[PDB]
Amino acid sequence: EKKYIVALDQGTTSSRAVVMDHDANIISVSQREFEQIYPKPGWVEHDPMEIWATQSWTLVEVLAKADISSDQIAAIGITNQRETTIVWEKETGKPIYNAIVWQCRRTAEICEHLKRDGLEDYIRSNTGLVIDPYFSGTKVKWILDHVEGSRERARRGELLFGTVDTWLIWKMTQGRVHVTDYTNASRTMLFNIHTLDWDDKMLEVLDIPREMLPEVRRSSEVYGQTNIGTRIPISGIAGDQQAALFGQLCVKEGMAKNTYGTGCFMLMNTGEKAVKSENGLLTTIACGPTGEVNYALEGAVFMAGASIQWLRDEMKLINDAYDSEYFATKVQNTNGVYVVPAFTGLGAPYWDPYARGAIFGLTRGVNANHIIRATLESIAYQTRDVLEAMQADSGIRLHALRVDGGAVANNFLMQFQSDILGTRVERPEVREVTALGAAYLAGLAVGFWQNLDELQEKAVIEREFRPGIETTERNYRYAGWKKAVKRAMAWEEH
Amino acid sequence: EKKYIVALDQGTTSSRAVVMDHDANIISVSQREFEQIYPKPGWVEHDPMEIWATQSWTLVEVLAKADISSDQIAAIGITNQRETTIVWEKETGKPIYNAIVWQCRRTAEICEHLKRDGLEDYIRSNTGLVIDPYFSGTKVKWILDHVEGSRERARRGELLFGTVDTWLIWKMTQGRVHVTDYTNASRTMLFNIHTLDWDDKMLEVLDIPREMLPEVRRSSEVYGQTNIGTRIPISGIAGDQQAALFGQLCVKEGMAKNTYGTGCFMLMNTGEKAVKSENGLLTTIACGPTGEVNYALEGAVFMAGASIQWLRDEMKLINDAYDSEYFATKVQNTNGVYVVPAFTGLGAPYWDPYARGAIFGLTRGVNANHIIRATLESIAYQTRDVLEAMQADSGIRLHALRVDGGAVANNFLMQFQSDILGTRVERPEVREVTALGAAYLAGLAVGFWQNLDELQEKAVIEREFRPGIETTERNYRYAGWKKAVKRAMAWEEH
Ligand SMILES: Nc1ncnc2c1ncn2[C@@H]1O[C@H](COP(=O)(O)OP(=O)(O)C(F)(F)P(=O)(O)O)[C@@H](O)[C@H]1O
Ligand SMILES: Nc1ncnc2c1ncn2[C@@H]1O[C@H](COP(=O)(O)OP(=O)(O)C(F)(F)P(=O)(O)O)[C@@H](O)[C@H]1O
Ligand SMILES: [Mg+2]
Ligand SMILES: [Mg+2]
Repeated sequence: EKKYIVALDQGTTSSRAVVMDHDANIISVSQREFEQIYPKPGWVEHDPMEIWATQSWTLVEVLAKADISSDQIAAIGITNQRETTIVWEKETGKPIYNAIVWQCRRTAEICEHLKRDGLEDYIRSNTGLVIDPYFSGTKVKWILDHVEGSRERARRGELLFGTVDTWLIWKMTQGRVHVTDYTNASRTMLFNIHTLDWDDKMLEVLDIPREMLPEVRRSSEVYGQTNIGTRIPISGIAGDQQAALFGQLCVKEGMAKNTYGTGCFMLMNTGEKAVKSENGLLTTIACGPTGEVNYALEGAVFMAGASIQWLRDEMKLINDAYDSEYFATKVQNTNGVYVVPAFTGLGAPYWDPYARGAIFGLTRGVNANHIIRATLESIAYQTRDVLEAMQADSGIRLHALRVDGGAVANNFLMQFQSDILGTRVERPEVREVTALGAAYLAGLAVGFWQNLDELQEKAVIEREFRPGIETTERNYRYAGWKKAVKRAMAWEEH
Repeated sequence: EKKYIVALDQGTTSSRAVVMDHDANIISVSQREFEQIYPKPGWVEHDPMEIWATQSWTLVEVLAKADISSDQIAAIGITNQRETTIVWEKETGKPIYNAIVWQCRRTAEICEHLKRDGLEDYIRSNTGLVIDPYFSGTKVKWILDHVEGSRERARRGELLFGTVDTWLIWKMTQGRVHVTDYTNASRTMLFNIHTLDWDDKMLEVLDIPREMLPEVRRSSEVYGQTNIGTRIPISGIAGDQQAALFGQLCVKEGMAKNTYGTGCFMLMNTGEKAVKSENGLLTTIACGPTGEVNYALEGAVFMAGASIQWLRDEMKLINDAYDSEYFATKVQNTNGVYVVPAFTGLGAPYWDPYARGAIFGLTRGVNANHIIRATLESIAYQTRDVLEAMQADSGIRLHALRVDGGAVANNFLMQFQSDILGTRVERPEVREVTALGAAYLAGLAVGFWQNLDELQEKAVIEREFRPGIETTERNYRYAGWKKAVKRAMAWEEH
C-alpha cells in the first residue's frame, strides 16, 4: 500500500527530491539546479517560479524513476533554504518580485535605521536574532516599499508573504494552505520566540501588514494534502539546518553539529531553554525529540562550498568541487595566502555587511594551487571562529564535532579542520541528514514512525578525524587568519 | 662605408641587439632570453655569464643576419637593467657570485640597520635615493660578507665590482676598461650626485673598498674599442630608463615619459638641476642633449608587466599577455574588484617593503575576466599615483604623457590609462625607444650625429589618447583604489 516517504529539499542552489523506506533507506534522489542572480554586487535573488518549478520535477523524476506511485508513499516532509523571502499576488498566485535570498545584502541601509532606534535588544530579546540583512523582516519591507500599491493590497490581504516552505506548500495545495513552521518563522525577525507569535512591534516598526502573513505551525504536523494523484499529505517542515540537526539526532541539550554546504551552520541544541548569545551567535527554535519546540545556539557562516563553486564556475580554476582536494594537496601549504570568503559580507560572529571577498599575501611565487588550497582552508577558519563563540556562549567544550554535508567528502578539508580545531571530527555513515530529518518529522507526524530510537541506528560513525598539529602551528595560522579578516571588513561604502 | 650603429640591450629578462642606419631605421634585431633565478622567495639572481653570453649572441647574431660587417658600423651604444650588481675575480675575470637584480629583496635586514642609524636624509640628500633593497649599495655589501676573502681582495683592488654595463664592457674590452656612466652610477646609492662621485660615507658605511669601483664617465662618450673584428667603438651608456628617456627625446626640462615594462618607470627631466622629492620619488642622474649629466624625477613601480605574466604563467587565466585585452573587454567594468601588485612590497610613492599583493571586493558573481581586467587597471592606478607626486614635486602639469613599453600596445590599457589620468597619452610611431636612446648617445659621441634635431623625426606620434570619463567617475575609482592599497600595506610581519 504505502511504503514510502518523500523529503523535499529546496536548497540555495538546487531543488531536490528524496525517497525512503521504513528502514529509512534512501531509495532515490532527483535533483535540478536553478539560477543564481546577482542583480548587483552584494545582491542575490532567485526565481520563485524557477524555484517552484525545479522543485516540482525532482518530485516526479524521483517518483517516476522508482516506479513508485502516489500510493506507496505516506507523506511529504519539507525543508528549505532559510531566510529567503517571497511575496506574491494571491488571486493570481504570482510573485510581485523575485525571491530575495538570505545571503543578499541589499537591506543594509534599513538595517542601519533600525540600529539607531535602540532596537537591538528587543530583537535580540524577542526574536533571538540580531540586526542584519540576513533575516527577512527588512527584506519584506524593502519590497514593500519598492512595489507600488503593495502595502495597500498588502492590507486588503491582497498580497501574500512567505518563505520557501510557506511558498511551496501554497503551491502544492494550489492555494489551500498558508502556513509555516516555527523554525522557519523563527528566522524572519518578526516573531517572538517566547510567544511563538508574530510581533506587533516588529510588524509595525517594519511596517508590515499582518494580512500577508501565514499561519505558524509545529514542525511535524499535518498541514494538508497534495494532489500528487491520489492525495498525499504534508506533515513536515523545517529550515534546512534545523532539519539537519534532527537527522543528526542532536535532539538533546549540548548536541551540536556542523554542517558544510553553500554556507556553514553550526548548531547546538539548548534544549527547552533559550540561551542568549554574548558572542555574535543566534538563538533560534529547534526540534525536541518529538517534533516539539526546542532551542538552539547557532553560528551562521555565509560562504563555504560556495567559495568552491566560485572557483569552479567563475574563476574556473577547477572543473569539479571534487578536484579541489587534489590540487590542494599538490602544494605543501598555502604559501602564506589567505582567502576571506566575504562575497556576501561577513556574518557570524562578525556580522559585517560591508566586508567583501578578499585574497591576501600574494607573492610572486603564489599559484592557483595555493589559491585553491586557501579557499578550502577558509572554510575551516570560519568554523573555528564560530566554534569558539559557541563555547564561549554555551560554556561547553566539545570534544568532538559531528559534521555533515557535501564537503565532508573532502578529507583534506576534514582533516585540516580537526587540525586547526584541536578537536576530533566525526563523519557519520549516512549522508542526507537533512532529508533524513524532513522525512522523520513528516513520518513522525504520521504514524509512519513512532519513535526515534528506531531511526537511532543510522547514526553510524564512518570516519574519525584526529588532529595532528601542535598548538603553535594552529594559533600561528589562526592568527594570520584573523589578521586577514580585519582587513576585509568595511570594504563597502555606506 | 660605416653605415651603421649598434645598440646593445641587456634586459632584466633577455639580452638584445639592435641595428640602424642614419635615418635611424631600425635594421635588425637579435634577441636571446636568459634564465631567472629565484634562489628563494624575494630573491633574484641571473647568471652573469648567461647575461654575457646572450648579449654577444644578440650582437653577432644580428650582423650575421644582415650581411653587415664590422666595417660598416660606426659605434656601439649600450643599455641595461639598472640596479643589478656584479663582482668578479679580476685576474680570473670571473664572478664570485651570481648577479643580484634590482628586483631582489634579500638586502632587507641591512636596510633596517641603516634605517636605525639615521641616514635617510644623507641618502635622500646625496644619492637622491631612499633606503631600500632596490639599489645596489646593500647588494654589494650583502655579497661582500658572504664571500670569505672578499673584502681583502676587494681592498687589494683584487676584486672587481660593476653593474651590467660596467660588466659588459670589461667583457668587450677583455679587461681593458672598467667604467660606468652617471645615470647608472647614480643608481648604486654610493655616489654623490652634485659631486658626480662615489661617497665616502656610504663607502664606509656600507663598508666597501674603493678599489673595486670603476671610472664613472659621461653617457655619450668614447670609452674604448671592441674587437669585434676590426676595432669598434663604444660611445654609448645610459640606464635603460634614462636610455629610454633619451630615445623619447625628453632631453629638456619638464619632459617625461612613462615606460611600461616588467615594471613601470616614469622619468621627468629637471635639466641642470636635481630637485628634491617631497613625495616618495627619486632624484636621479639622467641625460642632457649631449650625453651630459642632467637631472630627473623618477617614480619606480615594481610590478607591471609582471602582474600580467603572473596572470599568464601562474594563475593561467591567460596564455598571452596579448589576450589580456580581449578578456578585459569581455566585461564592462572591474565589478568593484581591485588587484594590488605588491608581490614585492610597494615601492613608489609608497615604499612599503611589507606590502604583499592582494585582491579586493570579491563578490559571488565576479569572474576571471574581472580579475584580469583589474590587473591591467592596477597598472594605470599605479601610474597616476606617481603622476601626482611628480606634479607635486615637479610643480608642473603634464598635459600629455609620452609612454612607451610593451604594454603600450594594449589599447584598452592606453585608453583606460588616459581616462584615469584625465590626461592625454601619446604613443610614439617607433617602439624601442630604449635602444634608440642608446644608439643616439653613442653615435652622438662619435659624431655620427651632430644634433638631435636629426632624429626628431623618429619622434612621430602614432597615437593620441584622449580621456573620455567624467571627473567624478575618475575620482570615484581612484578612491577605491587607494582604499585597497592601504589595506595591502604592511602585510609582512617584521
Ligand atoms: N569534494 C568536495 N570538496 C569541497 N567542496 C565540495 C566537495 N563536494 C561538494 N562540495 C560542496 O558542498 C556543497 C554541495 O553539497 P550540498 O549537499 O551540501 O549542497 P547543499 O548544502 O544541499 C546547498 F547548500 F548547496 P543548497 O542550499 O543549494 O541545497 C557545495 O557548496 C559544493 O561545493
Ligand atoms: N599586449 C600587452 N598587453 C599587456 N601587457 C603586455 C602586453 N604585451 C606584453 N605585456 C607585458 O609587457 C612586458 C614586456 O614589455 P617589454 O618587452 O617592452 O620590456 P622588456 O625589455 O622586454 C622587459 F620588460 F622584459 P625589461 O626591459 O623590464 O627586461 C611583460 O612584463 C608582459 O606582461
Ligand atoms: Mg540543502
Ligand atoms: Mg627594457
